[PDB]
Amino acid sequence: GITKASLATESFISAASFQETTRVLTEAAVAGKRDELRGLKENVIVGRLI
Amino acid sequence: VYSYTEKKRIRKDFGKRPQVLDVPYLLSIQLDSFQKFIEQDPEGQYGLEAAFRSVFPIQSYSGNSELQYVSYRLGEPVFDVQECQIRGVTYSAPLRVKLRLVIYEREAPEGTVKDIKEQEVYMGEIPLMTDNGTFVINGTERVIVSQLHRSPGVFFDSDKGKTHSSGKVLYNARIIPYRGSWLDFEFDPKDNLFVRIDRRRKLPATIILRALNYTTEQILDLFFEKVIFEIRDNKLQMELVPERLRGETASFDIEANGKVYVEKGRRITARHIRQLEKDDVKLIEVPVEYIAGKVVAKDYIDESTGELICAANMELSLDLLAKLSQSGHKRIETLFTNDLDHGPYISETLRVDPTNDRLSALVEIYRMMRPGEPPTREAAESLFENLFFSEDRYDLSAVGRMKFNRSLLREEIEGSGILSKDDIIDVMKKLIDIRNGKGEVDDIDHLGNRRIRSVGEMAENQFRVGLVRVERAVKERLSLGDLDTLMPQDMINAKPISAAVKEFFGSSQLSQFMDQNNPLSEITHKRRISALGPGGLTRERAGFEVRDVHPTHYGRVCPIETPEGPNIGLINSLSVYAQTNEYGFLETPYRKVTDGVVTDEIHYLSAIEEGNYVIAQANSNLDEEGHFVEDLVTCRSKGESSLFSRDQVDYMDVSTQQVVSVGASLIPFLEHDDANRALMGANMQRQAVPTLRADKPLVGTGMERAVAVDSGVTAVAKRGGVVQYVDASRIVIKVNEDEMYPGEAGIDIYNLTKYTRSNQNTCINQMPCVSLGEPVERGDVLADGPSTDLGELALGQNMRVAFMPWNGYNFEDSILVSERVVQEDRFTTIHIQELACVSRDTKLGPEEITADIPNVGEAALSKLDESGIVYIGAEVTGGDILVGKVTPKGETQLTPEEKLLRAIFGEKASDVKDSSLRVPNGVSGTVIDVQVFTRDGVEKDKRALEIEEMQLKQAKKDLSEELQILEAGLFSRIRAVLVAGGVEAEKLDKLPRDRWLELGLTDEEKQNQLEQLAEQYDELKHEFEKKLEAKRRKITQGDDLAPGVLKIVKVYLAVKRRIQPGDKMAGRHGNKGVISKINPIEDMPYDENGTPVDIVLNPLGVPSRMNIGQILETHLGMAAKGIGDKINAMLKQQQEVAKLREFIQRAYDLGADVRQKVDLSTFSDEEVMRLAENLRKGMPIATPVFDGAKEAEIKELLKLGDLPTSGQIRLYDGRTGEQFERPVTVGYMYMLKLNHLVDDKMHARSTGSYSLVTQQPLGGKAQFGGQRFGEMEVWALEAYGAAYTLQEMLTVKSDDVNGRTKMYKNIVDGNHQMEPGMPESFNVLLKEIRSLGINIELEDE
Amino acid sequence: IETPITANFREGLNVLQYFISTHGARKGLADTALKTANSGYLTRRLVDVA
Amino acid sequence: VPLDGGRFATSDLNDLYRRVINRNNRLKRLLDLAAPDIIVRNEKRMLQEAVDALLDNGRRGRAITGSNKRPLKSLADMIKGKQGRFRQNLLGKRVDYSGRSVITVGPYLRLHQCGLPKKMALELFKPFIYGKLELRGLATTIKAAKKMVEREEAVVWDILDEVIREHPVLLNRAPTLHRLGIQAFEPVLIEGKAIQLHPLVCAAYNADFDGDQMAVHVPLTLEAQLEARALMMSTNNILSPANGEPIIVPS
Amino acid sequence: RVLDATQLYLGEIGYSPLLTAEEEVYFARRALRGDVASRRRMIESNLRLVVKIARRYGNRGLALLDLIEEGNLGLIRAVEKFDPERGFRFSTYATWWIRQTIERAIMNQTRTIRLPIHIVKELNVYLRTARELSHKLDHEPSAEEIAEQLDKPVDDVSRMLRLNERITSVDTPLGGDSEKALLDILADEKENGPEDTTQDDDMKQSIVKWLFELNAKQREVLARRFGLLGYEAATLEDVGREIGLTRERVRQIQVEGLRRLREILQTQGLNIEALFL
RNA sequence: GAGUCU
DNA sequence: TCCGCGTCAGACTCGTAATTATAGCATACGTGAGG
DNA sequence: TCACGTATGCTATAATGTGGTCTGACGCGG
Ligand SMILES: [Mg+2]
Ligand SMILES: [Mg+2]
Repeated sequence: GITKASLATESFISAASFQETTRVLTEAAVAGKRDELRGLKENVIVGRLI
Repeated sequence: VYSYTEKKRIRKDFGKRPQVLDVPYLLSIQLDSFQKFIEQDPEGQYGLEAAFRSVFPIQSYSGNSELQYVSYRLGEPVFDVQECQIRGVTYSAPLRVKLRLVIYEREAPEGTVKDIKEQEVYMGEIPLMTDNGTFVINGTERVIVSQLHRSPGVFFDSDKGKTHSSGKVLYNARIIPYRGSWLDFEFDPKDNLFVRIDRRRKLPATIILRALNYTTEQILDLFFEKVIFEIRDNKLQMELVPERLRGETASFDIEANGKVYVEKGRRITARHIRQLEKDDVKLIEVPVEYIAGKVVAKDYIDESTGELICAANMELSLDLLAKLSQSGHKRIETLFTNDLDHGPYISETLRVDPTNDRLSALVEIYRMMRPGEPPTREAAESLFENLFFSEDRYDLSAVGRMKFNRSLLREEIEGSGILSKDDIIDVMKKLIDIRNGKGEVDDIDHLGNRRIRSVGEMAENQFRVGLVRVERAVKERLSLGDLDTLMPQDMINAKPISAAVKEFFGSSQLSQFMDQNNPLSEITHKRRISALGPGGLTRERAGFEVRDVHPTHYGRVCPIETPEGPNIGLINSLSVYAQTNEYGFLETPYRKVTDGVVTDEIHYLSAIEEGNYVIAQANSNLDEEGHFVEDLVTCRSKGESSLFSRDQVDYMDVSTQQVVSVGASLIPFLEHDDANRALMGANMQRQAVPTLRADKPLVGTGMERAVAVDSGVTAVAKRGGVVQYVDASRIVIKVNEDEMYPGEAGIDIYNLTKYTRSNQNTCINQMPCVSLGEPVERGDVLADGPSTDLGELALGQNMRVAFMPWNGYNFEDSILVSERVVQEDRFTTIHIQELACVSRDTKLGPEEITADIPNVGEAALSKLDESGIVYIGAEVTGGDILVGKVTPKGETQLTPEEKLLRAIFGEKASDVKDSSLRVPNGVSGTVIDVQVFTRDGVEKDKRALEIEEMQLKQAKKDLSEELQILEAGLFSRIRAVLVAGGVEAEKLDKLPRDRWLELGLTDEEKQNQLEQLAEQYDELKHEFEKKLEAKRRKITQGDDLAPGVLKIVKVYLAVKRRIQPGDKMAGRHGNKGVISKINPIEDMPYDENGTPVDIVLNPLGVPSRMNIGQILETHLGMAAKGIGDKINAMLKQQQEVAKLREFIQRAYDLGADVRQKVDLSTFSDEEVMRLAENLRKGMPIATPVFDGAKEAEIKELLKLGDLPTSGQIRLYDGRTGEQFERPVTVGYMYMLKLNHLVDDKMHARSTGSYSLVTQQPLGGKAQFGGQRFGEMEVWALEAYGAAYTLQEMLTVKSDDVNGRTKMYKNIVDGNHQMEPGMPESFNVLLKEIRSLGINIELEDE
Repeated sequence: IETPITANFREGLNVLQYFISTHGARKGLADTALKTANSGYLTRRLVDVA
Repeated sequence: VPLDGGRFATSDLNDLYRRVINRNNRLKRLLDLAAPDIIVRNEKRMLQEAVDALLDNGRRGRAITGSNKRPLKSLADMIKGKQGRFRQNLLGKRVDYSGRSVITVGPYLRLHQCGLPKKMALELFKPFIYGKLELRGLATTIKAAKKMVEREEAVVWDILDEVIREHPVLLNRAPTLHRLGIQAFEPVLIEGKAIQLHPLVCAAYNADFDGDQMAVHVPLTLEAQLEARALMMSTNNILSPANGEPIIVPS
Repeated sequence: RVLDATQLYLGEIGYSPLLTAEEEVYFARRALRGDVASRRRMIESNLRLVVKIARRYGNRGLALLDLIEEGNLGLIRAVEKFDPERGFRFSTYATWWIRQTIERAIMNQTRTIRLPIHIVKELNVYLRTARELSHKLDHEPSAEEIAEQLDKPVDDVSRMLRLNERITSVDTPLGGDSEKALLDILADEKENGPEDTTQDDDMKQSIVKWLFELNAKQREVLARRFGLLGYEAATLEDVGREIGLTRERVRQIQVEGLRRLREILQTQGLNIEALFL
């Protein structure tokens, strides 16, 4: 489904910006995940070139 | 037939339904509700009286001392409305209440007569309601909206298939008090009954019964029937009620004294039932196997041993039937529990019930609501008694008890606020009846279950919370306090009661800003019902069922009136003839039909009562005080319409207009408009700014005059007579002897409210609409308001409109207006605007208001005076200083470059900087007024001194005129009394009048009159002085301001904004539009006659919209002007008074069978020519809501003005001169200038202020803010590919602090370079996540 | 609704015909206010996944 | 920070930090006092409550309310959901060089054009005017150029006219449902205060003139001028990206 | 079970030994002498008193469990300084400490900007005056009605009433459900915006070039005095430390630099143009 | 909290 | 099967600024100026 | 070593377990 495929993305900044912010951040914090800023959302956030 | 102000201009009415009930006062609910809250009721407690009786007398914890309420009084307000609106203070009255400290002796049982102390104590100032239904809070007229909430009582409800998966309709009950805990009874999937208090946890329903002392045995003998089982010799027998074997299969061979009625496996139909009942069958022999499964009702102990053979509520079997027969029991009682009819619910509930007796239930009930706390017999018993069974913590109120009893089918209507044992059980009984089959749930949306709760009741509620806040401090200080020293006021605090009522008249959702940009907005806003607020719905909690229109609304609430907001079914305007029931439900008038004849006796049927009767509709033709002419009459009953016979008719709708609201009643031809557009039209009619010249509507309904007068904005004659003095400022009318009171002079004064500000910064002026020394009837309009004309409501202007496209300047309802409308300044609006200048106190020092300001050109200081305040009348534009304010500043660190530049010119900044009040950027008008509020003890400006001189001398000439006109009017009567007795006319008037009051007559009834007139003269003489002192005191008095504030100067500007492209206009059928271009007069279309069109509308804005009323309005408006233009021609020609009489007579009696009938033989010559003078602009016509004019009547009227049937004329292009290919619809549509004006809407920003944390631009033109670039707008440039455009808007236009200042410099250097960075809002996200205890760091390249 | 409106806007609706018309009027304007947000939430779910 | 009047204002975090520091300092004092454990436990429960309220207020128990009756906004709240930093101050922004007004027809306009009011376009293009005024040698410094523009001198209208030629502007309507909700045009300076929109692009915006308002944005950088003209120009955006059929269709 | 903090502490203090007359004196005898067991079972036992005193002192500043904590701290100082030698009871003596410790700690924490003891007790004088003035002047008392009752300065009554004004929070909405709050309106005046930022870059980059323009000894003496080019803003007399070493010649040359620069601003187009600024 | 465009 | 938690379109305009209650005085504690 | 604002200290009748809203929905886990 849409809502799950969006959250399954490896970019946690894409996931915490969609929904479920409280959960995304904690599961990413415990796995020590690193978002390498792949998609558009991520660069829109950091204020970079798409 | 018609009065003097009606004689000036009669509306031709196309009505045909004679109005048996006239339109009532439209502002009734605001005045009557609050009037209850203040009127000191003697016994039948209401408002403040009820509040005191409820809470007092309050007694101490020792029980030795108590306070008792005696009586309360309202003091006259400190400032009247006039002075409250000015200073900015609440219009409120001192509340002075007598309270008595009664002390008992602790040695004597109740030694009652010990100390009876007494004082009248201050507690708070309650806001008073104005004459017009408003509260002036901090100098703003505010309205408290009536609320619509769920009525208290019992209400049965059911989740259908929301509860559970199977879709078991779980039936439920709710006992809803006015104060106190809720009581819920509800089923479960398995059909066990359950009880929950305040929607807490589920408890078995038999638990509240045990708590009310009900034994297992009593509980079964409330709900279940009895079946007696007789054991005779050996054979088992059963007592039959033949009706009980009903629609059931015979389980054994039913055989009586000697007849087999039903065999095994055979259905017992209605015939088998009447067979047994006719044969009168009482005992039947049955098998032993049949009781196996039956539930024994009572306890059966062994006579022999004395122990339980079987407990009450336990299923018998053959071995239990053996033990019972042998023990010595041959007559067993048993529960009668059918599977479809009489359901075994309580029975299965008792086995789920873990509790045993009364005390076990009370513990379990205590353990739910106070969990964790160890119970005691004191705590368990006390809690349950203080829930539903205490005078204190529980009250259904009169409405609650009444609706409660009427639901349970009771005889008694009034009764106790507390729940009785009977009440709780009766409710459980009815809940089970509903589950069984007889009984249905009540629906909530029914207005019989929706109660109306206006201001007074909600003000009473808050006032009670005030007294309850004090109850704590009374009980506290009574115990601690010495009894001897203590007076009652040392225990009372005034601040909690003041604060709780101020919370309601201030913070509350229902107290809000009066929408007064229009008389109709005032009156329809005061007639408003919101189901939002405390004790009501929320948007979060609002389904669609509450929102939608309900059968019951009919005649109570208007279905065509509600915002198209998120609040779409929640807020509702009240219908025209609608009223609040004595209890609070809604009701509508109805003409009773007795013997089939329609009686003029009217009955206001409540939502409940309406459903019984059959009500004929208003469309049905009466035989003019005979009966219904048609054998079949269309009527409506039990929420539906069908045709009926005439003897079956019970009632009829009173008026044609009753289903509609005040807003919608003013829409002409509403009958031909789609509901959807009609809604917007009535909503926009409220937004219509009143223009410079109040123009009447040519195509009205007739309600215009009811609205304009009831709105309060028009000055009306309290008593009729001759006008003694007429003036722009005021009107003085001398009254006729018959109405005039015998004491006073009998001269009314109306000082008309003059060009004054509204809440929407629009204009309010009252112009005198009667001439010098004119005869006036009581209740006629003496002066017109902002949006009113000869008493009728005038929201906008009517004009020549042609329906035809034009080079796409009327593209999508875009509007093309002639320069001539803008030239006439007729849609030009006045905007009075209030800007304040405050001298405060900073750390560094107090702020000055002088013309001496650092860093200022002579252009700014030119319009200011010596004190530093602008002259009255001075035109000002954005930048110009209105009030010169200067502020202290520390000796700030001057940067060396600044120090050089200050040393270059010499003019170095002083310690005091600057903060002068200057005209807002771009706005501009003329100063009409300045008001100065200085604090008591701060140094006054010389300007302020001029204003005190102006106010004083004006006050002195004002009260001089009061005593002068009143004395002259008073001796005018004495002179007439003196002639009736001792007639010396000419000789008595020669020497001075000052020695007229000594002169008397012989002692008659007329001598007694001379005495009252002479005593009253001195009363006014002595009152003149104490009045002058009050004005002079209030003018010398320092105005007490907010903390830190030394003085405030309020400047009033007057902007005169004329119409331009962007201004929003509309008609009254929801036909919106924006001016696109003002076409010159030379270019506009013109008919063969040569007369240019005012507005060119798009015909394609009609068929989609389905609002045909605008076209009927146009055709009739044309016909009406056609009559005006004929009378205008006859008055210019100067033909004959008899000729004007004939033509106007044929016009007023043109309709097929018109309601109104104007004979012109009654009108004198002078009266006719005043009328013709007003009809020449066009004969105003009235089209009642559903009783409107038909096509035929309109076409007939068109022939009277020598205009085409078609209402389409040959127009010619103004540019070219050649004809348009086809006839074009032209006529007069009453249009309206909406408050959405483009001067306010247009906004622009390059660079500005930034927010504190986010460091992003501000929001709104109020703050001069940038535009919101949302994720919606982000996805658009994402989708295109333009990533630079987006990055621009994400960095250098937004947060990037280096980016924004750097980029501004790039662009002034010419270089359009992207030198970006990272948003500060991300930097914030980092620290906000790190403060959560989450390491978020930037792992780099 | 089992009873439809026989009349048209040229002829004019009577008191009841209008009252019946308002049921449908309000429910339409109601969806313009409320149900738009179930629809706009679909836009948002779709964008976050793609 | 100080409200203009003497009143001050503070965040809800300061109020939650204070509860935490008070209870932590008191706990240190009660450990110093070697008080019974019953007292120490109450203080440790209250410390857990204040920390839990600081981080996420309404999650563990009923949220701690302040003066207003509403609960104090916690840290978690400034991160999470709609009014959180993400959805409101980061995946979307307030923007410099922007305005709006009520739109009205321009049936004379060409499909690459839109009416832009005088005074709107003047405030919009301020930095480019200060830049032209220094180039032509009319103003010495920016403060001098600021006053020339504020007085609305005759020379300034001529230079404004110069900047705007061949310098496109972005026009946006709510709601922005699809990309065509924003289109670029060549600005035409007009006399009134109302935006003039080309009738044929009205279908993409779903814009009727019964009082719609449209947002104005200046593409400042040259990249943005080229992106506006090459991608987002009205004349380049004719077919619908949803369906290969023209949205630009007479009605 | 009960997982709430309040009703759990209340369960604990419940099963606590309620002390009698010489039971208090028996333990407090060894408490002042110094006993492990006495301090605890005196304090443990008398927690039930603290709750009742704190229950009445509520809805004023802190919640409830806060008043109990500071109340328990007053009960401990009651036990340290109790005198069993005196015949008078403990519940009498401890009621003075628990009412006191709560009153005096509430004054400090209830207020966001820390309000001190003098100013608060000053204020309570004015507040209780107001309630008595109010019953007889119906309307609330003015700051001059309060100042003139005590015959004390109107400034001093205004000063203290001004400190009573409560603090509104930034996250408080003006809208309602969810529109905008006060951060969404309030500007950061400390960070100047691009227009204000670039103006002092342009004012001061204009001046860096006007320095190279005037004579070599005139732009030396003028710049280093105001602290434009030098390190420290010196005076006419202090320019003598560098190379000037004059008092008359420094003052003639400072003003000579400014007079040539005044005509540079008359010709470039400022002078009276930039006088309003 | 009352509105404006969808 | 029930309880808990998580979602619920997009911009704009306006509008206002609320309340309570803490006793009273005596020695101690810190910084700043004057002899 | 005072002056001044700020803080700490102690009061002995007895007194000893606390007290605002009541209505969403449709989905998806544990
Ligand atoms: Mg449209
Ligand atoms: Mg529109």
